Amino acid sequence: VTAEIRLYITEGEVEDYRVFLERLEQSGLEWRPATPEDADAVIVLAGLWGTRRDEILGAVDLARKSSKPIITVRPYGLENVPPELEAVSSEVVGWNPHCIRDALEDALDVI
Repeated sequence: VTAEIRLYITEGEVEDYRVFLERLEQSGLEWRPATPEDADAVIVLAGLWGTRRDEILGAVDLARKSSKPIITVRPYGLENVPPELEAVSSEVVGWNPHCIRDALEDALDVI
């Protein structure tokens, strides 16, 4: 069967970005790298907020014209996300397998 979903992740340089890729792999669910213009789920890491905030900003603008599928993932625990994401954010999760699953099936049921 081909139930894979269209996901997208931002580019980072911290080691948390790699550890995240491995976890998603252990998930087992099928996922494919879709462009940021036609993506169904955009998992953005809040760890690159004090580094590539100018880049993430763009991903948001484009997301404001595609259902705004922007999900914020808490940082490994170095700081705290500001009140500027929960405002234009559609879903927010942390380092959990069930949490990411709730925000995923959320993009499916579009009412």
